[PDB]
Amino acid sequence: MGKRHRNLIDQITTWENLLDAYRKTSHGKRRTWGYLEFKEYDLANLLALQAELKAGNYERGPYREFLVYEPKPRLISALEFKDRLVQHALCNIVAPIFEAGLLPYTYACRPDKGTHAGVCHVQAELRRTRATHFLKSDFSKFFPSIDRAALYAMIDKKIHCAATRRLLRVVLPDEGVGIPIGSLTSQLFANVYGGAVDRLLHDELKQRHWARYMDDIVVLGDDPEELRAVFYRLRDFASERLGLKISHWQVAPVSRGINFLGYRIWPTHKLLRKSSVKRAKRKVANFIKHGEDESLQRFLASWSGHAQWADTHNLFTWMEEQYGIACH
Amino acid sequence: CYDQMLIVERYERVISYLYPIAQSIPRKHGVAREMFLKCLLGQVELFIVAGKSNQVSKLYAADAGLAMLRFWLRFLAGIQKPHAMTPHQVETAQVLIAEVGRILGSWIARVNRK
Amino acid sequence: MEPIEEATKCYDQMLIVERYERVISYLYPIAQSIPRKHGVAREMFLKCLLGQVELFIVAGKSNQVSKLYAADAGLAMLRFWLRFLAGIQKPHAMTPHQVETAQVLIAEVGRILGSWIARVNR
Amino acid sequence: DQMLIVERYERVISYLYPIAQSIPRKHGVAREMFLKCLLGQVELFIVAGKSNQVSKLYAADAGLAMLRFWLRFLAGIQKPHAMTPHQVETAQVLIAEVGRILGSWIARVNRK
Amino acid sequence: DQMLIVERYERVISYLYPIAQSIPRKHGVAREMFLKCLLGQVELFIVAGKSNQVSKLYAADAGLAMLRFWLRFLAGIQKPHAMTPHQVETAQVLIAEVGRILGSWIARVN
Amino acid sequence: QMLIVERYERVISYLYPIAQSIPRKHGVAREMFLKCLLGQVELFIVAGKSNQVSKLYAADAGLAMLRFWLRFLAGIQKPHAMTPHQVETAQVLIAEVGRILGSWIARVNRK
RNA sequence: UGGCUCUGCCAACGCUACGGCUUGGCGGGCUUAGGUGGUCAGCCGGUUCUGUCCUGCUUCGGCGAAACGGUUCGGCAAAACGUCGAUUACUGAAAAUGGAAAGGCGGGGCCGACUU
RNA sequence: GUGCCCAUCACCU
RNA sequence: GGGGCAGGCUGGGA
Repeated sequence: MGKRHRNLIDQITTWENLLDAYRKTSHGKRRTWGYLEFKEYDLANLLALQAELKAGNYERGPYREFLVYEPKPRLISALEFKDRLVQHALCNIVAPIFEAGLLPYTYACRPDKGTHAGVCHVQAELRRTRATHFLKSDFSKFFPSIDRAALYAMIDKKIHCAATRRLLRVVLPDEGVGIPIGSLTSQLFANVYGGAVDRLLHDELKQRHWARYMDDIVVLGDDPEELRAVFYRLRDFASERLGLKISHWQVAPVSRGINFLGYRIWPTHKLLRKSSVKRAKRKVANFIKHGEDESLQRFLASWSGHAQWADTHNLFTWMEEQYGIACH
Repeated sequence: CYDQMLIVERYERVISYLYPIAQSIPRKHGVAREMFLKCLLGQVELFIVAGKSNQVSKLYAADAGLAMLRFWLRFLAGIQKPHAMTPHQVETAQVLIAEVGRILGSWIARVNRK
Repeated sequence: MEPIEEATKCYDQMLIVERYERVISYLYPIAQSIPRKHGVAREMFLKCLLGQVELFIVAGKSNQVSKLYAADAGLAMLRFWLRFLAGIQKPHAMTPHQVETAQVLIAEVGRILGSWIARVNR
Repeated sequence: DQMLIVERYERVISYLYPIAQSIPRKHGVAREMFLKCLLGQVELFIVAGKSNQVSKLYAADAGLAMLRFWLRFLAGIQKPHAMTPHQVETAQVLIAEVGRILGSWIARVNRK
Repeated sequence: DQMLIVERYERVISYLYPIAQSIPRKHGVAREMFLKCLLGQVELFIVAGKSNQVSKLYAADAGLAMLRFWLRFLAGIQKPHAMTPHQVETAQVLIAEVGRILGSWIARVN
Repeated sequence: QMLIVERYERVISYLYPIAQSIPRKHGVAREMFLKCLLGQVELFIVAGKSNQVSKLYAADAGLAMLRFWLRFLAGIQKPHAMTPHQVETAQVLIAEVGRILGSWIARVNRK
């Protein structure tokens, strides 16, 4: 491989790729009005979508914008199955040419790196280096602040294909601040966007012990003054370059626990977030006093996987004391 | 009766394409074949009865037949034993049935709009 | 591109078929495994398994609840065929694991059908 | 009438059944389907003669229309054409004659 | 009553079913359709007797008429002879017997 | 009264090995007997999902048609006759289902 | 898929329009994705009881202070990968859906040890 | 609504 | 006493 990338809409619109995009788009959504209305003439619908992409006549359908409010209110704009399919067709050829350049410590929406690989890299990189302190930051409204202009200085430093560059600009117009949260194309463009601060930590600033998950950035250190300087340098950059205000940040010692990704992470141990605990607690509590104790076993087995890492037992005892049911 | 004659003539292209596919299905998938043939050739009677009357329910039963034909393409594409309707053949057939669905759709609207 | 839109778009018939296609996808391979003898029973099972789709689809493209109970009767008949393939067929046809697995898939289609019947009855 | 229609449909069968029997094995299933449409249409006429309700009189008409499609199918969709365009003309005229009795029958019942 | 017609129609079957088995494989579809019309008309009589609708007794008449068609069709069906003209005459007598019982049954209901 | 089906499931369990034995020779009769034996479940199921005496009478007619099949398959000749023991020992199973059907029809008729 | 409207032979329930049909044997031909969950990007508090733990430097501002996942330890970092160089040079009127490299930064990579 | 990771279920290599 | 972690307990967004 070596730069350029100047004929991607040929691969984007390859039948074997749109079938992958169709499979990807339908994976898990096979109970939904979108798939069931599409599944009817599926291979025919892929043909009028291929011929709409391959012609340069694809127009992204309007987001239906509701607001899920669960952990906090977020304006989640969903997309038609045809549009999520086109995003999947783009992020099959366009994603692995951005996700390749992402430094190894970015653990968001990438294959084989995830929520856990992050909490493990932070714990690990906490044991080695024997970090005395740690800077944790977070970007205010990350998706509703991505410049959608300076983003298209990175999505146009890699795509080079004058047609794919126009399909990315039909999916995400290159106008003003605001990447739609609730879009595959968006998770990618945000990890790429946040990857700018990765290069300013790793390349400039020469910070080698760090981790980013989308907007959350841990930077384990040894002095709490260099880490504060690194943040100031990171904040000044992400503000004057990327238009991202830092909502919360903390240069705490590795003693306060690194609230990273649903785990408070010490060098030695690593609990969970109290919110996840209480959410699951109340979710089970409701499920019991609603009338489901067989799907609870499916959930319990699920959450026993999310908690097998954490040093829990601060819920399973609690559950067993509230209802007596044999958790573990 | 323009739409009934048109819808059949357009459906004849589905038959013209799918009957050779339907005849090639191995006797193993024999029941699936005989049911697919009765669904393919039997859709004509659904169109005929729809034209023979004016009830929009008859044009909906024609839509159900076309939906059942679309299922058969999906099903015969799956059947992984002897194997049948290759994915290309489901693609080409879905295009043909869509034009039959298009004329039936305009037909249903003509009846619903008196 | 507006995906090709069939007339009478019923989510219950689309969902029930997609979920019954899983029953077929499971039962059809083991319907085809029924030996040479027991072929009439297989043909009849296959016409009950594959023919249930048409029951659902005609029920969708109809304003008649009568079609919906006929789909329920067919699902009931499919449940008998599991009892027959296991507990009346000679070699084995359907192992009790397969019966339990199919009874779960058919129950999913039964749950959708029950809600569908209820939604229309109201 | 009720046996007047069948006697004229017998002529359709007497003509089409030899054609149906000439259809090669390859198209055995189409033949069995065609034969069940050809020979089974008698039952449609007969059941309409007994109980005279116009219901099965239109079902007999739909069967005749389905038989007319089969003529188109056997000589236009069956790739080894198992019927000649002449035969789709005389048999159509045979079907047209039984269609005329069916038409008059429909009119006589729907007088009321 | 359904028992009398069936017992008399069992005689039709007992005569026609060996003859219906002898129709050549070439005339296979006509055979299997004639066999499904022979055996199968019992069900028309049985359904007519186990219930009461008149229509059921007419559908039994239609089946009997369809069986009479099959005799006249199988007689001189093609070069592979299906049913000898004597067999049609013999069967038509048996079917006439069940036709007479059906007719009296229809009359007694009406 | 889903005891009918469970009790008829033993009629099947008996009359199926002796309907999956009817040779090719008597193939149409076998296909029709199997559709009458195995298809009687649907008659009972449809009767159970409505309670309409009608569907109950059609289940009675099917059992009567199954009784015809016994009488017909007995006189089918050759080694493939349903043995007279089987015609009695299945008329017993069918009578059990007939007695439940009779009580069922009476329960609905005398509401 | 208990096929074949398919043949040769041989039978024998039978049926024959006397040709055969049928039927039985007997050869031959034809016949990895998936589902369902959950995770996380992805709450704001209030409050003290409990448990624990820290309570120094000082410039006087503040800085503070609270048994392993192969998450292993080293060694390397040539190559490949990534990144910048670069949609640059160059080619060509034009990069026009051609197109580098010398480098620079990396660790993502590599090598063994031990364990997985 | 989005993906990543995970759990279970189905299923044969 | 003040902190820091950890566990409850509760109120709202829901």
